[PDB]
Amino acid sequence: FRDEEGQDVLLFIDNIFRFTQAGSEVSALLGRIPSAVGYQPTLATDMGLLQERITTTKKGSVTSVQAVYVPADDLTDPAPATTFAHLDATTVLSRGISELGIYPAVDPLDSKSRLLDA
Amino acid sequence: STPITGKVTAVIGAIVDVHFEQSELPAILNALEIKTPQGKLVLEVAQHLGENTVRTIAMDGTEGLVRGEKVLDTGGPISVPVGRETLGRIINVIGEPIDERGPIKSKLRKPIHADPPSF
Amino acid sequence: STPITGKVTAVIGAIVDVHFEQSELPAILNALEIKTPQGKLVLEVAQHLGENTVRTIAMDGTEGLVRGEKVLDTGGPISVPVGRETLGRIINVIGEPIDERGPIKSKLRKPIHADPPSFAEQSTSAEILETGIKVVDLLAPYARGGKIGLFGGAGVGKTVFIQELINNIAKAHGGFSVFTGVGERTREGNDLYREMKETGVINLEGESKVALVFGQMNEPPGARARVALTGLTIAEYFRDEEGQDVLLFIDNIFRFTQAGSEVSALLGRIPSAVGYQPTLATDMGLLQERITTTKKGSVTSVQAVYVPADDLTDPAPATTFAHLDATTVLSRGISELGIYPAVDPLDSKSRLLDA
Amino acid sequence: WFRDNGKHALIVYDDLSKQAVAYRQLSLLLRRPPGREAYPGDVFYLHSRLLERAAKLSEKEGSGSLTALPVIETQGGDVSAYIP
Amino acid sequence: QPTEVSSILEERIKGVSDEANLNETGRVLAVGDGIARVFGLNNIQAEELVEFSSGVKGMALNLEPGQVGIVLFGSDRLVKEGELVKRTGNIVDVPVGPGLLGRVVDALGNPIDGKGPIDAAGRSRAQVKAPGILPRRSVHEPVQTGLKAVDALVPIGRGQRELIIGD
Amino acid sequence: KAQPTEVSSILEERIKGVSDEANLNETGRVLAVGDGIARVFGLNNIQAEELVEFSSGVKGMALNLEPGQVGIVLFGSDRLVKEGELVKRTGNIVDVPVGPGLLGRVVDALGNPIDGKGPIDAAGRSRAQVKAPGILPRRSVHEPVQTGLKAVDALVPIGRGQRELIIGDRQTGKTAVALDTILNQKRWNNGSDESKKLYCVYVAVGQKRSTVAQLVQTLEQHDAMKYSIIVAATASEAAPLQYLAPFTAASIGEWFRDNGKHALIVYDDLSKQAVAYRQLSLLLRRPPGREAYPGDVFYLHSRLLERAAKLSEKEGSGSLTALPVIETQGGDVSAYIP
Amino acid sequence: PPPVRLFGVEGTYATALYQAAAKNSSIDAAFQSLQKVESTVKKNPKLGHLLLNPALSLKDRNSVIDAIVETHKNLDGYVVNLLKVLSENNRLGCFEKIASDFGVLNDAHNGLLKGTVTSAEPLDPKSFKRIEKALSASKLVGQGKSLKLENVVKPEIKGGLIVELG
Ligand SMILES: [Mg+2]
Repeated sequence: FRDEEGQDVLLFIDNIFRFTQAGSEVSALLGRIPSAVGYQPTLATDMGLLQERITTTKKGSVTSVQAVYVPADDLTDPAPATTFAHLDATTVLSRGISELGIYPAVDPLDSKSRLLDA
Repeated sequence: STPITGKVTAVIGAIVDVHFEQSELPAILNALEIKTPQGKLVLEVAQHLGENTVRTIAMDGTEGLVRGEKVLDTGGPISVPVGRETLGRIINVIGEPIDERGPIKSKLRKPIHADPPSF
Repeated sequence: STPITGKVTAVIGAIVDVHFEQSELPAILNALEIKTPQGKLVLEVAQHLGENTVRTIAMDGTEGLVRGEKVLDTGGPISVPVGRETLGRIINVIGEPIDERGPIKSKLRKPIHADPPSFAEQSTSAEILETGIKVVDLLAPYARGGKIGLFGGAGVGKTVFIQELINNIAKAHGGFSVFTGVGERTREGNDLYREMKETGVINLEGESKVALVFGQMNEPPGARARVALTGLTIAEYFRDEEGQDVLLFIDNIFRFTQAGSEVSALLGRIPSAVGYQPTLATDMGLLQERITTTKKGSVTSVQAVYVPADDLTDPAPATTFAHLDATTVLSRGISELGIYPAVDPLDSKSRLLDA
Repeated sequence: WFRDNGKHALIVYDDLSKQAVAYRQLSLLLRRPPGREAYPGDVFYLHSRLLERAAKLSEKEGSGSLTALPVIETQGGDVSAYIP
Repeated sequence: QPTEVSSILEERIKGVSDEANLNETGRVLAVGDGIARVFGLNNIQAEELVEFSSGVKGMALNLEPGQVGIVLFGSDRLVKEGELVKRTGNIVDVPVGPGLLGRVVDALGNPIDGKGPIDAAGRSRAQVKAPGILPRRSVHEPVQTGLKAVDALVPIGRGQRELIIGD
Repeated sequence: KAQPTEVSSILEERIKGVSDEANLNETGRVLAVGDGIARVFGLNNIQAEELVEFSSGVKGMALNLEPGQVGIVLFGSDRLVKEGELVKRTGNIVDVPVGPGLLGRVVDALGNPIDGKGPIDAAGRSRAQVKAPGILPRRSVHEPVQTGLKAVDALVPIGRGQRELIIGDRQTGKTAVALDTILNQKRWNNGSDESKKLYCVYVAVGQKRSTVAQLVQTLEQHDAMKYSIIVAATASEAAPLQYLAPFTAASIGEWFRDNGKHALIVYDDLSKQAVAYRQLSLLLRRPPGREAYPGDVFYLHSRLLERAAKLSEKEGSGSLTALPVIETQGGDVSAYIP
Repeated sequence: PPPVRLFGVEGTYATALYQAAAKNSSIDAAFQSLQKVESTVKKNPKLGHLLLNPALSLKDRNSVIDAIVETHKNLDGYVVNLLKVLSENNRLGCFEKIASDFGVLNDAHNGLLKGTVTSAEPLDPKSFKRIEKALSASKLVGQGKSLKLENVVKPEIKGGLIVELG
């Protein structure tokens, strides 16, 4: 849609983390030594290979929104932690603020974007 | 009858590997005996390793076990004396009394491996 | 005689596998010689892999190595030049002087792997080492032959404290000290060498009171794990020949621990801890048992100790603390404000502080 | 090249934790023995080799300098992790 | 049990047992996840660049006696089992010089900005030994970062290796 | 027909004793010296836990038995053993010289003297791994052992045959209390009453040759180097030595226990022996287990301690008092080994 | 395209030898030479299977592999290459031999000792495995009948067990 049609695209991927989860899933049986937190060794590699193809080129723009599931509400998990660097605008939804009744659940602190410039 | 003689091939800590001939393989959890100088050593068949080799668990210390030692198959799992005779007696894993009050005159020796009574 | 030769079969990073002929298989911890265009790389023998192939740990970088390259056996462990000729010289893990000041014309060259003095040779009674520093030998007296832990850092005068210890031990006693920098940064090491040149600790044209046998960080794992042994063997020769109260410095004992972890936990073995080697207590004992008091002399270790995550219960600081005799804490702020020698009078404890 | 030619040069390695992750990927895919957080045994050796090349040379070598600015991304402020 | 299983793990799987001559060239046995295990290359050096039949580059880390492990610089799709592999003859190197100023390059010095070829004064190996203790000077010149806090309380000097640690 | 005979004759040559003399039945050949455990081929007649000789003065114990090879753990530095070296069995289970001749003597983990005071007069050779006495031979502890500490004698009293733990963090006594106990045993050890005399033994796993040297000197100063035996497993000595030393001293004390005498044994820093066995285990490629320790570390400590008990009057009324020492982290009793 | 799969794991050598033979010729000649090798091995037991131990240097393995080379070069075809590559690899050489005979048996003879309930050994030498197994079973039940140790019919005990248990 972006390149051939030359149209603006909104690629909505809901919980992109399932891709890395499936990669780590098949890696164990693929004769691959598991990485930290029992992930695939190549997690950054294939995940970046996926993420970079989502980008705005000179032929079109892709306004992609990707949800990321953090295991155990742990923001230091390798998959989301490495996914952070592949993302322009970041919206972190923590369980703590949701527990206070704020249904959007977006933790205002780590929810940061590059556009936040004067 | 015809004794089932096995040869020790591996002694891994408390686990002993026994090799048999064709069609003399003891089943899983069968009791196997070796005539050690200190008495008798009981082996419970934990796994079948193939090629007529069984992986067994030792009921007593494995010191003094030489590879190739004769292994006798009891024909079934470990049998412990049962009944009111065993009352007041001290018994180890094997089933022999360790209370030094003579052998237990039990009429039956039920196997230690039994299925649950289901529903 | 005919030199024992071998061929390189595998090069897994810093791990090099060498195949020899029958009856020509070297014992482990031996030094294997290969001629490289860049320089003189040697390999220390690790566990035998069978089929007449030995796994080895590279003492230097492995770039350029070709499978089947000729490997020469030295017939024994790594041998470092030892004696007064090494004083004032900078020695790497392999014994080569990297100070480009010329070959070390030492009449003896002892292996870095030596069995520590037997129980009979051990000193029956613990003795105090007179370091000539008032704050040191009153609250945390230094154990003669003990393994003193220096808990300082940067900006607390650790380097000047080490130099003063060298000068005092060489003045009060023979005290031909030796500085062993495990995993030196090649900038702190250069700075330290420059300061000892400025002071009387190192005097190139005349006599020097210390030997800077240290290993840079850019060396492979095992090199940092054996520079300690090289300096240890130098101190051992000084103790067992001149009968001196030798003083040995380890720049960072935890760096030795982590180097031993990288060579002997992640290059063929299985970790048994937070990530250090399963043999952590074992190689710690090999290193620091050769530091003791014998009938002739005594080598005293002043090893700077770094505590990961400030965790005193950490198994590597637990092993190091399992034998430290006296500890010196060059505290940041509370002591250096005012008092120049620092040495926190309260946290500096000693096991010999008894009647 | 700048350092050995008498020129003073700054270098920002930036993320080396991601470089460490890539090296870990290579090591596990090469059946090398893993370690802390599955990292390779010589990843500290790797970082040491990388960082030691940046230094200030003496006047005899042209007085050039190479200033390194490595960047490590900590996970939740955990500076006690292996690569950090 | 007089005889136990002869083979447990085998690295050499070829059965012709003749005409090997794989000194400067090799053949892929297993390729996957960016790793191409290649039989042969008896004269390959450690982390030396190697060429595949598909044209993708690779540099060999693991040097097992039977096979040599090459990590692929590109997609593993182009590499297939049995593909011919030939040595480059040199360690990984990069074009270096003043022409790289104002240019964006990849991990091998290839210009990725599309501004033209890189003017190379020379080529230096990526893996080169760091300067020794003696060819160094104490850090004295300042690296003025322009940050008040950084330049005031944690100064950076020429030749230093200051770490920008943080979340 | 003659060509096969000549082939056989020349085949028996160039191979040495692998299939020509002794057939590697009593002898053998090293396959590969592992991380700390040498994979040894041959030794067809070897048994489990059998002491072996590596022809270089290094002892070995058979923990790994396979139908093709036998894995031997190295009692010492693995440098002295090479691949393909000649290895022969000692013909017996791992044994320890025991008797009253070890009184006033310090030995290694295998009973070899280390003080250089001549050979040891041993009444017998007790196996390192001896099954603990059963229910009947044991008797409820009733005789007292006086340590000399008011806080330990009056409160938390220890009796002969009791296994009493000493827990400390780094330097909070631990071996100190054992020393006051050892010196207090001198009050009755000088007497002629065998029942009240306590022939103590000491274990020094993970400790320094210097610390044990000072310990022996202090014992000699207080005239305690006459009824006390010290087994030294220095941190320099290999992990198998640190593993064996507690069992060595257990056999030493069990000699007194079986012969009607009363003995006390101090397993000093059993945590160091635990880490030594941990090192040995993951050198055997054993599972890391629970909190880095092998799953049988509890079995190790339990079979080690159970040998210390108060025997009944039928078995000579002997006793073996155990004083194990655990070095903890931050005064923690909730760690695995404690 | 070998007739039967050994699935590797110590069986790759037999498949490699069979492929090398099927490339040009000597499906049989190499095989009777290999059978002669095995016969010579069993002829001297202490000298024919003790020598196949892993604890043996490459030079002495080579000396042994020349030792089996005897009796007017009965070693023919690619068998010599198999011994040469086994000298530098896994040494002992019996199961891959059995795998070789089993592979050639499937290639040219196609026999198997089935019978389900019958505990017999009706080996059949024929590639068309449709009806000749019945003839083999009839011959086996006719003549021979040496042991016939059926070890209790399984259908009877199975049916009884499901009947009592419901
Ligand atoms: Mg103590």
